[PDB]
Amino acid sequence: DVPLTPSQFAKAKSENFDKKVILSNLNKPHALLWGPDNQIWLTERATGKILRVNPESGSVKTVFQVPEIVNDADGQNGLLGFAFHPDFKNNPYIYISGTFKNPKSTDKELPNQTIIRRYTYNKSTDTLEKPVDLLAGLPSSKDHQSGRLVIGPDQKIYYTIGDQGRNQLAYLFLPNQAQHTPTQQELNGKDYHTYMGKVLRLNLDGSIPKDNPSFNGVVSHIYTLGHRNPQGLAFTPNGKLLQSEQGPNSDDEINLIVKGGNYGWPNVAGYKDDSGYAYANYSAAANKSIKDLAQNGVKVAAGVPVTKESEWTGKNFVPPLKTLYTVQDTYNYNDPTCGEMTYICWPTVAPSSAYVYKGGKKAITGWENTLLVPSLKRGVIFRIKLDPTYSTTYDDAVPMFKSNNRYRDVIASPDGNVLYVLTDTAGNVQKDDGSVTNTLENPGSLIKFTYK
Amino acid sequence: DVPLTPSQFAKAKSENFDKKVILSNLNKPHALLWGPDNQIWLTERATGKILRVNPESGSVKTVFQVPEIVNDADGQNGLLGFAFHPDFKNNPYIYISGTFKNPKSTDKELPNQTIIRRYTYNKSTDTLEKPVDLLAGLPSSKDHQSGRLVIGPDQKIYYTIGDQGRNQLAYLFLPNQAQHTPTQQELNGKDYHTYMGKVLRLNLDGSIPKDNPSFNGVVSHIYTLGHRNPQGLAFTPNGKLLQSEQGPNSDDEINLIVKGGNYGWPNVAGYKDDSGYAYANYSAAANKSIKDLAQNGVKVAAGVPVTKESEWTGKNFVPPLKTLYTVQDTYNYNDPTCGEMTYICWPTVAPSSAYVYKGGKKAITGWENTLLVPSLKRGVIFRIKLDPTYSTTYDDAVPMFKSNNRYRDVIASPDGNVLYVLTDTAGNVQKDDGSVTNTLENPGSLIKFTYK
Ligand SMILES: O=C(O)c1cc(C(=O)O)c(-c2[nH]c(C(=O)O)cc2C(=O)O)c(C(=O)O)n1
Ligand SMILES: O=C(O)c1cc(C(=O)O)c(-c2[nH]c(C(=O)O)cc2C(=O)O)c(C(=O)O)n1
Ligand SMILES: [Ca+2]
Ligand SMILES: [Ca+2]
Ligand SMILES: [Ca+2]
Ligand SMILES: [Ca+2]
Ligand SMILES: [Ca+2]
Ligand SMILES: [Ca+2]
Ligand SMILES: [Li+]
Ligand SMILES: [Li+]
Repeated sequence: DVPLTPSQFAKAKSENFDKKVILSNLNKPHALLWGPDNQIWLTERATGKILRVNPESGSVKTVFQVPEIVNDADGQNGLLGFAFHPDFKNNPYIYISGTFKNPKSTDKELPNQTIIRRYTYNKSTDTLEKPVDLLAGLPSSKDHQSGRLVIGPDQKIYYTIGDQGRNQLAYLFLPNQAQHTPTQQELNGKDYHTYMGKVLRLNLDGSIPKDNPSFNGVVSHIYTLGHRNPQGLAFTPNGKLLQSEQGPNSDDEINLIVKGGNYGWPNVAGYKDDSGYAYANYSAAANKSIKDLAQNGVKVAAGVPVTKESEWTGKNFVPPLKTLYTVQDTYNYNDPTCGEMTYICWPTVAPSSAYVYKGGKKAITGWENTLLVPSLKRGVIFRIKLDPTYSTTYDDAVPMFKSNNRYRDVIASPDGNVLYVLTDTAGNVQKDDGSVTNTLENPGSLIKFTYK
Repeated sequence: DVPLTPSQFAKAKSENFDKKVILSNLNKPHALLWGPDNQIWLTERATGKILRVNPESGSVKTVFQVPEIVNDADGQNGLLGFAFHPDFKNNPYIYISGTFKNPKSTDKELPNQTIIRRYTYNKSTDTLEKPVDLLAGLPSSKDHQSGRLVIGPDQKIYYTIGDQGRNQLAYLFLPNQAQHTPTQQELNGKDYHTYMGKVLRLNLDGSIPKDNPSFNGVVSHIYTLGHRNPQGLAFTPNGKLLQSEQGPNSDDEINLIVKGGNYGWPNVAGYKDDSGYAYANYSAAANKSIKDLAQNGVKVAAGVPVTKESEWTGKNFVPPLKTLYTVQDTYNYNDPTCGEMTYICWPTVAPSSAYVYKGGKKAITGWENTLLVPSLKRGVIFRIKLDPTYSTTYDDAVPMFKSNNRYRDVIASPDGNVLYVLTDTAGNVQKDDGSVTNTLENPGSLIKFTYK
């Protein structure tokens, strides 16, 4: 899609909802879920706390704090995945992922791993216990961790794991592994370094499903590959798997996740269109003193090999359902009209989640078959319509709830007339006038929006 | 997708197949089908003949000649749709569409109508009889008739009817009706003027299915709207409906046809990307002497209103699964290489059909879940892989069978190792070196390609 302008974002104020801030100054609140007890459960990524919030009183209880979660103040690591077992009344399990020290690493510079872990909820003591590591030794870094964890209708865990930030910023010269897949020898050794930029599908005990797709002759936990930072993952009522993903300077994506698909990253951003992005592989640069011009690969410094999207030899490439947004090669990624933090005007929205709106007895008019996609950078939540079979999007991503907030997650109440949203505690967001602020209106908040 | 170069088309010679001409004396052969008698049935668009060819021996019989078919030598009209009833042994019906004079028209700029008609096949005399008009008074013109007629798994007729060529060439100043839908009064009066640029879904008697979608508050025969020239329509084994469509100077499309969808034409070519196309509505130019610069709306003469794709207020807009091809605004539609016909270098392929390859006992390796899309202008048949659920394309459209021929239709044998192709009698095609020829290697032929 074509970017919206600052004025188009500014007017999306959702006057048809009442806003009530339930809590603020949460410590990097990250995921929220409607609990089996009809309370709001949310995670604090930085502290590893799992909080249960009564939405009417805002009363909070720290149900559990995941011990030894590792979080860096300037990082996206910490407590990430969070899901309830779908049959919680008979299987009172919570599944998480998080960043933990990796004792198998003596290197003090990539010191952590990601672990997918199950806890058991004890209703008598109202806490979590009996941890079981389901899958350990997963990559970890400060960037592009993703970590959305959902349980599918097939009773498998689906887990997004980002590309770790390779090929940008602090990890510029590390080779991006989104396209790489494990050999059998690596699987035998539990060497999961290729589990970057993937959607994994795991049995509930963490084992590899025998019916997972094959990539390069090997079935692993990988379900799909070629992702950058896939923070959103949600099943539709008819069993399809929708996803949102953050692109680089362009081409955030809404994807339909299909078994064995290749979502193209880093070779392809968005559509395979050679439009506004090319793959500049800094790990293959002539030397490490080269600078990233940060022009999305369209213009690069000498010495970094660039591959057009159309030059990539890909297999099973799956294009996005929708890009937020796609631009042409003439696009100026250094456009100063937004101010001197030019990225704010980049044709992206930084989607942080993806939520399938299920309606209910108070369903919001017109919202059938919608996907809600919060935006960190634009301070909106997008509503994306699909057809009733969830086979295509209809029309464009409609912005809602414009504010100076980095929206991090969204759910709806069972009745469907109330949305609950998390916001980041700190960061930059685009103001109504298009410029950047790091003054967030509701830092680290749980907000409810009630349809009038 | 990004256009292939002439060199990339030239190399797609399919040396792994043996070519044999079965019939070489056909006049404007248009559709071909594998019939319920395991013979190949094909139509001749201008003569109205329906021929049956024995695939083993190549003997051919004219089964029927549809009387009073109207065809213009400079036109795409004539005998178009052609399908068998799916339970032919018990319901020996053939369904056609064709151009016939409209005695309710009293001028000869648009003197004809399209009629969807059923015939009963008489096996004892090997002919068609008992014509029944199922839907008459449909639009007709010389351009963009489409007319693919298939019977879906739901036992309904699906019929593509193009946009009649409005807003280009001889029909430049007629308002394109692809977005227009009938009022209840028009519909009740059998006024089908809005049945342009549509996929229709009809009951087998021509009536309106009670579960057809609604557009603008009216349930009509329209199933989808917003099409330009949808020449290909084919159901997949799991009941999805794939389509190919000719775009203007760009953005031929492979579409997934979803009930009630709006495929965007003429406001949107391909993706809603504002890239390489804009909608210049010549019918809205006050000055009817204005010239069409034929730069895809990106460059226009003074006096024609232009709407960007992103400026359209659309409902239920469904983007294509694949474009052949999309280019940026900097693209030069007058780039020399094709001579006085710079339009053969246009980033399109002119798809003429869409065929779901079903494999079989001798299925071609790697062709699982492919859609075969013949190209008129490039003299290739594209192979487009989809995932096993036919939810997305995988990778790119792979050209095959490069020759100086305008490929008009394709089917495969039941075992899957033979492809049968029709070629146009006349027209332009791109040569290996990228230039244009109107010397076709196999004018008006039925050809078979057998995997080696
Ligand atoms: O403008 C853009 O494209 C853009 C903007 C942001 C933004 O939010 O400011 C981000 C981002 N996402 C997270 C996150 O926690 O998900 C953190 C950051 C960050 O830059 O600090 C990204 C990206 O990571 O791709 N792209
Ligand atoms: O280069 C392009 O875009 C292009 C090329 C052709 C071509 O075949 O040469 C056509 C076309 N299609 C048919 C048909 O029978 O379907 C007839 C013609 C014609 O030009 O006479 C179209 C189009 O009608 O969009 N576009
Ligand atoms: Ca980004
Ligand atoms: Ca992608
Ligand atoms: Ca791209
Ligand atoms: Ca065309
Ligand atoms: Ca379209
Ligand atoms: Ca377009
Ligand atoms: Li590796
Ligand atoms: Li009308």
